[PDB]
Amino acid sequence: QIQLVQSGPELKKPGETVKISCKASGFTLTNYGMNWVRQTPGKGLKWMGWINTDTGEPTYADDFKGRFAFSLETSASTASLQINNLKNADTATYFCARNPPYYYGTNNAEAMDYWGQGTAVTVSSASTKGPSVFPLAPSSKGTAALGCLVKDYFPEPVTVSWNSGALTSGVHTFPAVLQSSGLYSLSSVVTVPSSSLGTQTYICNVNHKPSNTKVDKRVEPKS
Amino acid sequence: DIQMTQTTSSLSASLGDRVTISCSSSQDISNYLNWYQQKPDGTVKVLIYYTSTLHLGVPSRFSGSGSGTDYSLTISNLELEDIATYYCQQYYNLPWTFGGGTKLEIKRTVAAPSVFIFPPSDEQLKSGTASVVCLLNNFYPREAKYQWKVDNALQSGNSQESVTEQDSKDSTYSLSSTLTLSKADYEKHKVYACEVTHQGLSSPVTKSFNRGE
Repeated sequence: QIQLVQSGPELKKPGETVKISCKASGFTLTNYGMNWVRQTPGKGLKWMGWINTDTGEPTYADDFKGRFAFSLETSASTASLQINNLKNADTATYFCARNPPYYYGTNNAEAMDYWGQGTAVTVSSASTKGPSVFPLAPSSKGTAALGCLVKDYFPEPVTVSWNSGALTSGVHTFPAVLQSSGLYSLSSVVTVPSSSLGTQTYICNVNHKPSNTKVDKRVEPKS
Repeated sequence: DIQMTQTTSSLSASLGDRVTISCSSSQDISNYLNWYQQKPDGTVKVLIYYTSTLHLGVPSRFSGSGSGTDYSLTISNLELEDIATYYCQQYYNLPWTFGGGTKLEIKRTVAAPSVFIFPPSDEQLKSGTASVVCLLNNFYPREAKYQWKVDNALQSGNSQESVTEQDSKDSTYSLSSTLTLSKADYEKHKVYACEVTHQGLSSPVTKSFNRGE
């Protein structure tokens, strides 16, 4: 089966270099072009260039001439993207995608017909920190909302569950927001019956693997 | 560089609908146009190549047509797995260029937000910071507006917001906004309020609290 499997996510500091690999299986790498596509968060797709898989020659789109290098590792059936001198603006997902070589009269699609799953690169000078978890206490004034504010952590992601996963209905866990500190914050809320507030215990379970931080925070009406 | 334009960035539709997505090019591309689908999970596949040829394994409900500078992708009987973002892409010349993408969402009846405000916790305040949270829950359509007021002064620049993706069960959106103050600033004022407007609300909804009550 035709597959392009890319390397996993990377967290880098400005000025560093990253190498993204794209392993071809189920087809002969050397028979197709290989393209690189960038998607910044917010989701525009931008073609960065391609590498001639037969000769090894790379061709860069103009906005990507300088700090980008396409390479082949044929004995590993792998194509690679290296970004040097990373900037915060390089924070994006990078896709590799193959395209059948064009020749007059061909029957193949001249399209990027199989894509890798994408490699997310995050560039930041922030240092790793576990979150503080604060209650969003249900109002004392039907349906009530409560939640947890998971503040000041790096890097993404955190996982939030309620009552160890026994509470899923009415839960909304919001996208993280990047603060000017360089640290992330997110909120998780759930709506419950107002009548349940005096009798049901509500606990948000927060896990931040990069910092080995786990927190079980009970959220209760404030006295 | 040939510019590709998808005039409609967001399109609401119902399951079963016929849905059309337009794409315009800044010059004649002689039908050298491909269509890609990106799922919410981020994975990409080609749907159509050379304006109207279905790629292998793409179901027959997808089709495309056009010429010159005007092109379109059509889904004849929309299904749940088709809720995604569709991009066009020219290959008439280098650099290959993409349109801005058209993200599908499910249509439903208008739903007004339920609004909730949350004071900062005593634990956070001890640390020197106060986060005030306003929740706009389960509304439709996605467009909503809110204003933070502190002792009736409109606050602009000291809050951040985020919005969920469309809910899989009720097709609504939720929004969370966080107002951040220093402890000393938080204690200088009394009334903290979030005021919300939405096409589902016949008049604005204000939720507020008095610090320390």
